[PDB]
Amino acid sequence: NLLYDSNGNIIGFKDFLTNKTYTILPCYSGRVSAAFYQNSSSPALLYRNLKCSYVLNNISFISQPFYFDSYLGCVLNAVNLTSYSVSSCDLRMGSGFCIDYALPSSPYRFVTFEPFNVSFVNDSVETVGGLFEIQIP
Amino acid sequence: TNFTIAGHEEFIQTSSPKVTIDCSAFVCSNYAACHDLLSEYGTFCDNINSILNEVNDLLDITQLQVANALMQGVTLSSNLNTNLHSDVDNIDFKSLLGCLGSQCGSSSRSPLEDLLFNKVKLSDVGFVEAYNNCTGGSEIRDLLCVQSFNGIKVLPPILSETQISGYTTAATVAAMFPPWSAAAGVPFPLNVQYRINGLGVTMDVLNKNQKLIANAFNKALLSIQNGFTATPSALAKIQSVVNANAQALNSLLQQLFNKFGAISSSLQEILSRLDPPEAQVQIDRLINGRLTALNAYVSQQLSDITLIKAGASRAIEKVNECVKSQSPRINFCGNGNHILSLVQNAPYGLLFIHFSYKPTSFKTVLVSPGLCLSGDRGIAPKQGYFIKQNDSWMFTGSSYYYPEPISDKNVVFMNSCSVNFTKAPFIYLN
Amino acid sequence: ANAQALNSLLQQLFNKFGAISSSLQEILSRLDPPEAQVQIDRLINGRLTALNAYVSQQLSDITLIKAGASRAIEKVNECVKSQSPRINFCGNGNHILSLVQNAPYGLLFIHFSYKPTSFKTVLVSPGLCLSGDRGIAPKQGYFIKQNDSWMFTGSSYYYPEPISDKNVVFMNSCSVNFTKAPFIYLN
Ligand SMILES: *[C@@H]1O[C@H](CO)[C@@H](O)[C@H](O)[C@H]1NC(C)=O
Ligand SMILES: *[C@@H]1O[C@H](CO)[C@@H](O)[C@H](O)[C@H]1NC(C)=O
Ligand SMILES: *[C@@H]1O[C@H](CO)[C@@H](O)[C@H](O)[C@H]1NC(C)=O
Repeated sequence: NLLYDSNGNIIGFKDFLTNKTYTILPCYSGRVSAAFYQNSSSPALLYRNLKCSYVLNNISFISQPFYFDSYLGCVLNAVNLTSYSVSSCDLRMGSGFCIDYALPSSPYRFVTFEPFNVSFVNDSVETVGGLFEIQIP
Repeated sequence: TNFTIAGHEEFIQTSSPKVTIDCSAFVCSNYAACHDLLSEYGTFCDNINSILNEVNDLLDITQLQVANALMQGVTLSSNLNTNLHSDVDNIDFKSLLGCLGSQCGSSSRSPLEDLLFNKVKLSDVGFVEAYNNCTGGSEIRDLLCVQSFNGIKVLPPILSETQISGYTTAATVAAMFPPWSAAAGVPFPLNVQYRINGLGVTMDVLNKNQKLIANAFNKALLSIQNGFTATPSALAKIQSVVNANAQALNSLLQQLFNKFGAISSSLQEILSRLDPPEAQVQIDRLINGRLTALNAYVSQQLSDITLIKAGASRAIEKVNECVKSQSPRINFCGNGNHILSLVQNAPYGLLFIHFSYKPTSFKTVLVSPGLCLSGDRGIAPKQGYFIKQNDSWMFTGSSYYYPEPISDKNVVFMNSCSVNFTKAPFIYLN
Repeated sequence: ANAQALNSLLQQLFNKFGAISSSLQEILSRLDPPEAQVQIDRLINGRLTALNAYVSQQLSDITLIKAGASRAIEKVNECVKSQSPRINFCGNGNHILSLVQNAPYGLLFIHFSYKPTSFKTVLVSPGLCLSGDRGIAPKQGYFIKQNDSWMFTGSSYYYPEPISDKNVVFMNSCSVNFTKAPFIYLN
């Protein structure tokens, strides 16, 4: 009437009063990443690999008006500004993302992280009548 | 007498999964009586987290240095699209280029990088997918979710593989089109001809075999792409690294089932069978065992990250002195007859594509190391040999048999000739 | 980093490690040796474990420092006291020379590089096909056509000059993509 694992854990059982079979799985457990600025009053929250609905319905019991789904997870107390890019950051969250702080909506900005770029020229690519266009100093 | 072009692949490990361990959750997950004694130490978990953060910072600095070395001094054109690319001098580069302007947006890799990443499951996005598929009932007994529920989770790097792929595509394009930033302003076919002639091959057979070089390059690229379908020595390294990381994580997780001299390995039975005064000893023994295991793990991680730092330094050096420029060092980038090298994006590292000079047929020819001309003066060849054809001394290359008249561009002048030089007063400065 | 390591090593001495206190004075003035033996043994074990962790971290740090110092020695030998033909090693491609200065716990390098300020767009050719099935190619430069005449210029500075022997190479044949110009009688 009991299902055991190779390590001696309970992963299933059979009830005696109804002859039904179930499966026991452990409940969720995780951490939270807090991005805090120097002179800020409240840091930004990130629940990695979690949807905002799941956090608000099972985990978060505090009223948080700012929330949106991102690639890393649910971000709290921040705005969605992935269309803007920067060259340097002090709070790198991962996967080419960053959190920027704007001096005084939420004062935190969730933007991308592009530390390197390539220089562009207005010259042509194909042969201009059999000759190439090269800029010489 | 005849030659071809061979292609080789090489992988060098650069990155590593950023493993973060929650010491408090690993030791005293959901037991207050355990925390009341774990706080009596505190500094063990503090130092463990500090060492993990230092390792993560080292990995981030390494990735930033690699990105800087890949994107150092690159100049492209604004009017450069994917459609007007991937072909130069009858050499196709479709499987090695992506899109970086007026073209594709979100993550999109080259076909070669796609085939590379499709063979590896635990990639930079595989961990994220396996971690976000824990809630919902997708998997029943997934090991990664179990490790995450015990305080062991892997974090993604600060730079995604899409940016690395874009940097690699830019570095590859910088050697195909003007102003040829990766070739010091030299066109691709001219650079290939110079690299082949630097080995001792005459320029005539190179100018008369312009299509053969392109055909050999295409055949080598196709052979590499077909061989990547199987499991070569380059693809096995990533799998070995992933398996080693998984084995280390499993060995660390299995430490929660040891008794360490206690009555049981689980805190539930200890707290439901004995009183706290009778359970503090068992809790302390379990805490000591787990702390010793974590210390051994962080020491192993320090050793591994040192080795990875060394490997990444080697990889950065090879990228700087084999891909972005032609270094005058033999047996460094390839094997003797090195011509060109290309870089590609690989899981937890980079992929190198080396092209070499491979002869097919040979010929036994009697050569001479020097001739004593008239007037008691010495003449020695420059990267070549002196051959006699029809009772007349000629010159030929070291890597290719092609008789040509002797001139001032292939010999050196000496005011005295060696005694071991063959006497040839009939030949003069033609 | 060194200061934080020393601070952590010093603060490790204030942990009880499960004993009644973190100081030996109170333990020796309150309990008897038969009861203080276990406490002293636990404190000794904790301190020895801390020292082992510290010396392991020091071994890793000195390994990294030896690697960095070997890199610095190679850089001094191949960039300061000599000019190496290696590109992208001592600088960013346009490296000229390097100088070394004494620095706290290391060395300071001063690198001078070539930096252009102005640019202009010109039309160049990878090669020319002379008369008589002859081909030429520029050496560290390009071919420009000024006033209906082909000339030579550098790759890092625009300065037209007549084509000579030391500026181009001679070939027994010319490619199909080379521009034909039989009026160049500069043999
Ligand atoms: C469960 O199965 C046992 C064994 O067949 C039987 O005796 C019992 O009546 C069953 N219980 C129910 C609620 O059907
Ligand atoms: C390109 O990168 C450099 C160095 O990080 C930075 O200073 C510059 O602002 C970047 N350019 C753009 C347009 O972001
Ligand atoms: C060449 O040198 C060897 C030894 O140096 C000597 O034995 C031999 O006689 C020399 N040959 C001539 C032709 O001088």
